[PDB]
Amino acid sequence: QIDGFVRTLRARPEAGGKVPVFVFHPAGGSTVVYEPLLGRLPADTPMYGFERVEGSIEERAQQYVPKLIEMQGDGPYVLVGWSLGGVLAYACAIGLRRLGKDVRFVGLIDAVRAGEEIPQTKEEIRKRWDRYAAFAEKTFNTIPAIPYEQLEELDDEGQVRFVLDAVSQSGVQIPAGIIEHQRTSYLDNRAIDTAQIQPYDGHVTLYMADRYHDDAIMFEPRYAVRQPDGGWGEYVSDLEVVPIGGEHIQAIDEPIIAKVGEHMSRALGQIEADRT
Ligand SMILES: COc1ccc(OC)c(-c2ccc(-c3cn(CCc4ccc(C(=O)N(C)C)cc4)nn3)cn2)c1
Repeated sequence: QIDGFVRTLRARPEAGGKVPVFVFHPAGGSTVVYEPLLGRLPADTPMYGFERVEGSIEERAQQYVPKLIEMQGDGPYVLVGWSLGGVLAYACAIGLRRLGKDVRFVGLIDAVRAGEEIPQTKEEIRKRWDRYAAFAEKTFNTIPAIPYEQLEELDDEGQVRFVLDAVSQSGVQIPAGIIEHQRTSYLDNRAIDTAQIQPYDGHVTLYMADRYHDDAIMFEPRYAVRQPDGGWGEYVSDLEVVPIGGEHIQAIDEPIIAKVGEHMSRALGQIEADRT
């Protein structure tokens, strides 16, 4: 049921059967979030979830892609993801295409670019932690002037490690389980900011919510603004958008996921017909 980083949501038949849907985890979550979607897909559609691994987006896809090929060989490949999972799906599609594999569907569930690029600068690191520090005041009581000089030369992992170490040495002992949920959620979402998105030659459906929910905007304000194409237009010539309304956070759940599943079911149906 769990094999390394692959979760079986519905096992494919022993031989033959329908084309599997590969789904990819969101930041801070498992691919159990795709069970509602599975319920809205055709009967006996296999689904395998790719769970968290370490590295940049590119390094994560470098681990996923060999496993995908082990499982599905030449294709067809159907790759689907919400949130971070959308970025991982796309990154895998890129890698699979470089290897000559047949990617037939990429389904992005409101995986939408920030309205402006996240600067990778010392100034931005300073500004970000000042914002977070001010919020943390209202939470677990005056933070001492952030030691920016150490902070600004660290990656996202080291930033969080430095801050967690400051908290620890200041007296507050956080349960490891809370540290882990918060830490991975934070870092896995931040990994997106420096994703090296390449142009893709195949079909992508973007299921487009109306807006990012407030917590995402508090995490990163530049998510307050989004473009109609979610930033994908310049990368994807064959881009279809399915408007689904609502907020990013709700896109993965009933009732909105019914709209995603209904559309994606037709795409899967066409793929299955074509295989004759
Ligand atoms: C850097 O280069 C590029 C080039 C092109 C791109 O797309 C065309 C993108 C790109 C793509 C997709 C996304 C993206 C972000 N997210 C989820 C974000 C989130 C979700 C929940 C939360 C939360 O609530 N908390 C509490 C942390 C906080 C943040 N999904 N897709 C971002 N950038 C990036």
